[PDB]
Amino acid sequence: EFMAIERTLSIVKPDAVSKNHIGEIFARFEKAGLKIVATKMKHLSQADAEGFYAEHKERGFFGDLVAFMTSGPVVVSVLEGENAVLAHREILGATNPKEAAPGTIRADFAVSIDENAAHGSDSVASAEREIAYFFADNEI
Amino acid sequence: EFMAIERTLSIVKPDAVSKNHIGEIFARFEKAGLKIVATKMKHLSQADAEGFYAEHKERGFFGDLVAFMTSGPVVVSVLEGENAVLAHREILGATNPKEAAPGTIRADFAVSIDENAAHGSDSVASAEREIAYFFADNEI
Repeated sequence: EFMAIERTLSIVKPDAVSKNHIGEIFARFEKAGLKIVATKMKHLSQADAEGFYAEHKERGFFGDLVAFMTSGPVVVSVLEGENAVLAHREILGATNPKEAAPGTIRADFAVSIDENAAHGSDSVASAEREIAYFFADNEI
Repeated sequence: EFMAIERTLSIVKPDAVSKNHIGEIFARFEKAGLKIVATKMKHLSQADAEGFYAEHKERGFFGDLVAFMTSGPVVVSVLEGENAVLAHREILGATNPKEAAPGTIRADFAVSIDENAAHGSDSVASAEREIAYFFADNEI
């Protein structure tokens, strides 16, 4: 092979979970060569959401963020493949559905940046943190 | 509504998990009106498999069954919708891929009855048992 095989965290956010887009979104991962090496549907508690987005507790958007990310069940998943992080974010599209490319998850399943269907790790380093927060290594 | 809303257990068996058909299979559930109200990828231990298929421990096929169902990771999921049990089994098709209808999961993702891509509860009563074996009720 050619690119390092990486692991990245996926969260199908509550909007997309309530609109039954899990399989569809999953399929797009799989189609693009990413493998699902862990996954679980979870109802986040406030403490769950806060702890995960701890890095932004002092931020303006934090409160609304936490309320949304706990408004309904999410699916957290670990994807794995060559160049996983960057290639995940390419399937998702820009964080803002307005700015996102055609045929991306953010373009087809999300309307606003407040509720953008999916979370992807933006870095290998954060992917390591973000993955370790939701999954024991045994669980993968 | 018209039919009782039921809950049924889904296992994407290891063949289909290794061939990256989760999203695709999930999508077919969702498309057909079934909602995923719980799910997790799990590597079954022998004791896991045996305990779940306990009803057939004295059967000829049991050993091969257990070895397959523990040969790779599976996804266990709880589906919910009107007439969930019977409508699940309709999307899956006949347990035997040979006898299964076009456009069913067993037809498109499975070759033999030994490795038939997916498990579905065949009854409301078993669905209650099968669901309670893999999921705490909190978890749903």
